[PDB]
Amino acid sequence: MGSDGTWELSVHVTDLNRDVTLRVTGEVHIGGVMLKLVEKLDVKKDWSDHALWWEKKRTWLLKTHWTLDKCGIQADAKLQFTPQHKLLRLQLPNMKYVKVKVNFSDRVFKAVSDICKTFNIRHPEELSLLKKPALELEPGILAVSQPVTSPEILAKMFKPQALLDKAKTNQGWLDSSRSLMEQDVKENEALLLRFKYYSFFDLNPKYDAIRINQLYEQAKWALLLEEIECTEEEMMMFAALQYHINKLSIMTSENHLNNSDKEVDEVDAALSDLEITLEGGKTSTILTTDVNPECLVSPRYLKKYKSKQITARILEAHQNVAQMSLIEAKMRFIQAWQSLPEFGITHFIARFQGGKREELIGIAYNRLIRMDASTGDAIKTWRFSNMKQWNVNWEIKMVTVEFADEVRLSFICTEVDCKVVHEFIGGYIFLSTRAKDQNESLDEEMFYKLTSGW
Repeated sequence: MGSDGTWELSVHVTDLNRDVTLRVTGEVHIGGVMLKLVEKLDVKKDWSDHALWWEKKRTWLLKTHWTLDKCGIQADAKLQFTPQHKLLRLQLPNMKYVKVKVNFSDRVFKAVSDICKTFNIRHPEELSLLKKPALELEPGILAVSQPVTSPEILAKMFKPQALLDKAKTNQGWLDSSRSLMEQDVKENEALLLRFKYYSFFDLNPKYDAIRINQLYEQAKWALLLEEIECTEEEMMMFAALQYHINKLSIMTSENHLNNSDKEVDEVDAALSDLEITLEGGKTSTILTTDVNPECLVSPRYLKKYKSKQITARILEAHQNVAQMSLIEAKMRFIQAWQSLPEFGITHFIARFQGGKREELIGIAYNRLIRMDASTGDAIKTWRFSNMKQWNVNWEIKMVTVEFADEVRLSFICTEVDCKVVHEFIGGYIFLSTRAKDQNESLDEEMFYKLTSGW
């Protein structure tokens, strides 16, 4: 900082790996820096996607009419001039990777909205991006389910986790109110695109073939990898449904589009009623199946039981699903998943009053739960419908939720879990407003003040 009020600002151009220095004052505008930068470099290059980034303060400087002073920029500031759009790999719930070049300066809520728009997935507010602890798009392909490649694959990615370790993964949910650039996400990193909240608004087969498919896939993989538990009976039905879904997905039909439902009798191989005998319903529409349990159930079932027996059990369950349309079957899979005892709870490591060890705070669409970190058993439950407000003490990382009856719930998390938990609470409140909404357009402003307005 010179006596004449001027100083030299250093700017690193990221895709050129050149450093540029400019003499400025506090009254120089952001846009003035940009123009001087482009002028000084003197290169026949398209700069129009480049923006100023301030690493130390983790903030983009996008308002060209603001002075350096207003931005709080002083003599010791090191800036970058960098493309706003950068490569990102998204792993979808169907476990496939899609490459996208997204705006690293947009708030993640907006990025997720734009991603979901181009993938034809309604209600982006239900999904988000999660840090990990390549499919080429074809028309409507994101609606098309595929069976797992081989039982060998499934076995290798089957690595059962203690609940405590599953809970720690939830530290990775991105802050929906900040950009990718601000959250240590690097170019070409892989992030998971996942259904984050377990309240699915207006799941409608007419419009939601891709949405329903990816939700079904999320459920299917959670079950096959035993991230959520079900009974034997339930597993055999999940297996029968996947079998039916897989068969319809790959059998050629009269339908010209992937983004659409498929009836059993529309399948090219389907036999019409009365075709084999004037006695309809005497023999099934699909006369032959090739049920093989090896890709239909979790590998634990294979260890436990002979495949002959599992085959028989799946065929028994299959009798109930043989007439379902493709999307009907996916919906029934999702509904069975929704009915599971542990469905829809997101767990965080937390400490509670009286506790001698780490426990879990469970968050569901309608309730908060104090839970045992080893068994996952509910110790105590508080209902969102009674919630008045909550507090976060950022110094001791304590969340305090105030209910009617002057009931109070307090718990302590890591700093990162506090931020994630806070957004989950605001987020579920935001989702609960959708039924009454007379506007019907996504209300991102209400989401933003519910999760980062204070």
